Amino acid sequence: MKLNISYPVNGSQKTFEIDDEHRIRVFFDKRIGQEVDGEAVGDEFKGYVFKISGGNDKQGFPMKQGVLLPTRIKLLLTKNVSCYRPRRDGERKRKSVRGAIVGPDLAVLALVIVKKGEQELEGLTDTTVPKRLGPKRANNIRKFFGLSKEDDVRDFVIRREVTKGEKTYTKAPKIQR
Amino acid sequence: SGNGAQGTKFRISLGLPVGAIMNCADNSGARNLYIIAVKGSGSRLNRLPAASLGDMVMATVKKGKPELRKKVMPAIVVRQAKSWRRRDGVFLYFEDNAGVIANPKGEMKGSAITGPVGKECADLWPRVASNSGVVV
Amino acid sequence: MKVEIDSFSGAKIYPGRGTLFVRGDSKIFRFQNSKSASLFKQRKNPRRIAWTVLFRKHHKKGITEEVAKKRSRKTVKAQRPITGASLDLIKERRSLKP
Amino acid sequence: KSLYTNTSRKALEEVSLKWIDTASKFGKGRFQTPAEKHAFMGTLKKDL
Amino acid sequence: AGMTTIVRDLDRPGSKFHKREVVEAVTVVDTPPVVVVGVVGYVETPRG
RNA sequence: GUGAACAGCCUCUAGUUGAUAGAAUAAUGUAGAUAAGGGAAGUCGGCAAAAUAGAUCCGUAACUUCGGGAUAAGGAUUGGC
RNA sequence: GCAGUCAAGCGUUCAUAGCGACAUUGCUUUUUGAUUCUUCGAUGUCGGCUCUUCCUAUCAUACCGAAGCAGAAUUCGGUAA
RNA sequence: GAAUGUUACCGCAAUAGUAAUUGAACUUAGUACGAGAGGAACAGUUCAUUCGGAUAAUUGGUUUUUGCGGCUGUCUGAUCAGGCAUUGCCGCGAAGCUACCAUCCGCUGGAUUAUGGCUGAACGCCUCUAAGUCAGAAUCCAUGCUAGAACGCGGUGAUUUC
RNA sequence: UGUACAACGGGGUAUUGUAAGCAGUAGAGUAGCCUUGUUGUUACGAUCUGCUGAGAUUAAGCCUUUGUUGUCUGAUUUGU
Ligand SMILES: COC(=O)C[C@](O)(CCCC(C)(C)O)C(=O)O[C@@H]1C(OC)=C[C@]23CCCN2CCc2cc4c(cc2[C@H]13)OCO4
Ligand SMILES: [Mg+2]
Ligand SMILES: [Mg+2]
Ligand SMILES: [Mg+2]
Ligand SMILES: [Mg+2]
Ligand SMILES: [Mg+2]
Ligand SMILES: [Mg+2]
Ligand SMILES: [Mg+2]
Ligand SMILES: [Mg+2]
Ligand SMILES: [Mg+2]
Ligand SMILES: [Mg+2]
Ligand SMILES: [Mg+2]
Ligand SMILES: [Mg+2]
Ligand SMILES: [Mg+2]
Ligand SMILES: [Mg+2]
Ligand SMILES: [Mg+2]
Ligand SMILES: [Mg+2]
Ligand SMILES: [Mg+2]
Ligand SMILES: [Mg+2]
Ligand SMILES: [Mg+2]
Ligand SMILES: [Mg+2]
Ligand SMILES: [Mg+2]
Ligand SMILES: [Mg+2]
Ligand SMILES: [Mg+2]
Ligand SMILES: [Mg+2]
Ligand SMILES: [Mg+2]
Ligand SMILES: [Mg+2]
Ligand SMILES: [Mg+2]
Ligand SMILES: [Mg+2]
Ligand SMILES: [Mg+2]
Ligand SMILES: [Mg+2]
Ligand SMILES: [Mg+2]
Ligand SMILES: [Mg+2]
Ligand SMILES: [Mg+2]
Ligand SMILES: [Mg+2]
Ligand SMILES: [Mg+2]
Ligand SMILES: [Mg+2]
Ligand SMILES: [Mg+2]
Ligand SMILES: [Mg+2]
Ligand SMILES: [Mg+2]
Ligand SMILES: [Mg+2]
Ligand SMILES: [Mg+2]
Ligand SMILES: [Mg+2]
Ligand SMILES: [Mg+2]
Ligand SMILES: [Mg+2]
Ligand SMILES: [Mg+2]
Ligand SMILES: [Mg+2]
Ligand SMILES: [Mg+2]
Ligand SMILES: [Mg+2]
Ligand SMILES: [Mg+2]
Ligand SMILES: [Mg+2]
Ligand SMILES: [Mg+2]
Ligand SMILES: [Mg+2]
Ligand SMILES: [Mg+2]
Ligand SMILES: [Mg+2]
Ligand SMILES: [Mg+2]
Ligand SMILES: [Mg+2]
Ligand SMILES: [Mg+2]
Ligand SMILES: [Mg+2]
Repeated sequence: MKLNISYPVNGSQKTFEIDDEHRIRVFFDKRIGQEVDGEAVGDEFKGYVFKISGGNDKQGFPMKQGVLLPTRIKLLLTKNVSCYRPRRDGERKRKSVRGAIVGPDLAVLALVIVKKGEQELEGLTDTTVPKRLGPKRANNIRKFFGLSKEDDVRDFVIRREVTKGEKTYTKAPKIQR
Repeated sequence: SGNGAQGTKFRISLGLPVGAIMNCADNSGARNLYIIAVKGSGSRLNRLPAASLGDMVMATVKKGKPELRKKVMPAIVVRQAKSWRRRDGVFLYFEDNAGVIANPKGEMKGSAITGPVGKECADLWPRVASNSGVVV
Repeated sequence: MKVEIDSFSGAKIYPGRGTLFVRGDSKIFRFQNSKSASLFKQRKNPRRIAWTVLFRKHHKKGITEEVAKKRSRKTVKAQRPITGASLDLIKERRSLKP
Repeated sequence: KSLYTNTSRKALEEVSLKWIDTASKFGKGRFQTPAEKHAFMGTLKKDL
Repeated sequence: AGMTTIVRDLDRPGSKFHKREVVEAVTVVDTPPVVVVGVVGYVETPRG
């Protein structure tokens, strides 16, 4: 099955394919959340630790934290819940859901790194992707730089350059509160 | 089996011998089906012919639309109750006996099958495949 | 090769073993053996049958060290900053004061 | 040894087992190994 | 010795169970080494 | 005692413990039972066998000599404290 | 009851592919008759159930030959129980 | 099962019995043939029927395991633990037995019949036949399988002293 | 007279479904004495809970055993 891995430190992510029930089999009878030692899956990830966060079975239905079961069921879903986006106020819709217990019927595991193993992984530890947006509300700037209500934000706001072709520009948020 | 049956059926335990009455589980008008024969079955002094999942029987309707009564038609067994074994090693059984009325070509007479359906039957007859909700 | 569980008792059903009941509404019940199966036909309620997983779960039996603490967490702290905004002049201006 | 060289297909097929039942045969066996049984059962009034 | 169960993928191109698992029954015969203690030489006669 | 009860089942008083005996538990029997799925297809014929059953309450058709048919049919309920 | 020989006919034409009149030779002994030899100091009468075995004048199945056998289907005949 | 010296082990094989059966689907192929309507088969494969011989991992049936639990009635002052009710009744129930109600297995050489042939005279020609001969069937004989002749047999072991 | 055999005992395997005993602030409730209760107290109550997947049974044609205890020459017959 395909593994979809994330390094939530660097914002990095890359997918890996694994064909070998034995290597896979570590993930079986494991729930979402449960941690997993690396070497069992590959020599690459040795002493890497994996958190199981979800994934989609074949036919693409998603998992749902804490159903338990390693199958599918048809839950009633609401506002503010996984695997569903209401189309209308107070709308609820019955929908098939994959369990949160990993079977070999999954198309994809979704995983998140928690400890870094002994070796670097190419598109993950090596590369780092910047956070897209910066602090916009007053005291959030004051806490991304630690400032006290003295230092005055206005000059501590982020500043994102950009080019018009021959006119390079400058645009900062709009501090609120 | 015979006509319209594309595929081979692996032997499955025989549940419905002649005289068995099964639930009619389509929407043609018929409430039950009375088995009078089982297509493609053989002979032994005193042995009653018996049908199983995905067998074509010959039936009459005992309870149902008067248009469907007093006459003999083909029908197909879709649910069993007498447990049988599959090759993956499981012994399973339905809660009722049910067939659906059909023509020699194995095409249904009704536009839907009400209840679950046996895979061994779904595999065997396309239009029984078509009209199915839950299979097996 | 999947191992199933007993929908009445909750015991592992290794392959080709016990029996399978397809109810009229197409809910599928599996039994490890004829014992679960008869209680089940007998409309017995697993939660009241003392030797069942489902019973034991509900009466909180034996569980003990599952409610015992663990050790799973991390410690990161790596800044990326903000895309297009010179992630270099975001740490030298991030020298703080209080 | 066989007295003829069967070509069959059925003979010739080279099996390789996947799992061998090893559960008790003195009753409705539920457990492959004592390991498995301790695993599932938990701790008992004998035991440690 | 006795019997048990086996699970294995079937390889019969043509069969509805090609590349599917099957469960099949098996016997086991206890088979320690046999030990050689003599040779006996037969001859052909018109009596057999 | 239980129960409508001189019923059946258990007991007190009294009376018995008489009926050749031992070892095995093959076939076929005699008598007593159970059996998946089907449900009279068996058979001259449902022969045999199985099903039903007490009570309290609800409900009860044709037809009739008006007396019945009627426990018609069909239902629910029932321990212990 | 079953099978022949002759061949006038039938079969668009063409006796004999398949049939076959008028005649005529046979076989068979699950028909029914004719007989009265055995049993009247007694050989248990019909049908079914069960079960074995035999016959072949073969319904199916193996391999053939023929056709008024294009194919498909059929029909006739052989070795065949 | 007496007797062929005794006893034991391992074998031979006379004679006798003998077994497998039928179907469909796929593919061939919408092919051959046919104006068309229609419409095959051999090779390959997957299942099936009827029959047989076993077997009991599994599933099911059986229950005096009177094994565990439950229930009525009564009897042992109560409790505990029991008795009786032609096995009191009920749910589960191991083991054994057991079912196309369950699983597994059912061999391949030869010789022939019909029939189609080769060569080929009788009969300078012609002919499958007369001599000689090829191919050939759910047949037959073997192979295989079951008995083993208690008056068929072989090899081998050990063979008694108060 | 020995990886001998047997009777028990122990361990496994299995079947049932939680033993007896004690305890409880569980229990529809109920009585009895007063010092008439700012839990009054002593008991009683089908049933429930805990010790307790406990207890019981498990070769009579299950498996196994470093323990315990015991057994180990009676009878008849056979020769080319
Ligand atoms: C008309 O029927 C009878 O006569 C019957 C019977 O009585 C047979 C009954 C005999 C006992 C009493 C022994 O059952 C009798 O005398 O049988 C004779 C008889 O009785 C023993 C034997 C006979 C004559 C030779 C064999 N045969 C068979 C039985 C029988 C049956 C009949 C029959 C005569 C026989 C005789 O006529 C019609 O069907
Ligand atoms: Mg604002
Ligand atoms: Mg309906
Ligand atoms: Mg009959
Ligand atoms: Mg449709
Ligand atoms: Mg059972
Ligand atoms: Mg049962
Ligand atoms: Mg007297
Ligand atoms: Mg007497
Ligand atoms: Mg029955
Ligand atoms: Mg009925
Ligand atoms: Mg009848
Ligand atoms: Mg009827
Ligand atoms: Mg009849
Ligand atoms: Mg009559
Ligand atoms: Mg009649
Ligand atoms: Mg009667
Ligand atoms: Mg009954
Ligand atoms: Mg009347
Ligand atoms: Mg009436
Ligand atoms: Mg009440
Ligand atoms: Mg003439
Ligand atoms: Mg002509
Ligand atoms: Mg003419
Ligand atoms: Mg006649
Ligand atoms: Mg006379
Ligand atoms: Mg006469
Ligand atoms: Mg007479
Ligand atoms: Mg006489
Ligand atoms: Mg006689
Ligand atoms: Mg003959
Ligand atoms: Mg003949
Ligand atoms: Mg012509
Ligand atoms: Mg011929
Ligand atoms: Mg014959
Ligand atoms: Mg003969
Ligand atoms: Mg002797
Ligand atoms: Mg086609
Ligand atoms: Mg034409
Ligand atoms: Mg059993
Ligand atoms: Mg009891
Ligand atoms: Mg007490
Ligand atoms: Mg008494
Ligand atoms: Mg009595
Ligand atoms: Mg059989
Ligand atoms: Mg020969
Ligand atoms: Mg020639
Ligand atoms: Mg010839
Ligand atoms: Mg010749
Ligand atoms: Mg000649
Ligand atoms: Mg043959
Ligand atoms: Mg051979
Ligand atoms: Mg053989
Ligand atoms: Mg002999
Ligand atoms: Mg000898
Ligand atoms: Mg407990
Ligand atoms: Mg015995
Ligand atoms: Mg000890
Ligand atoms: Mg002793």
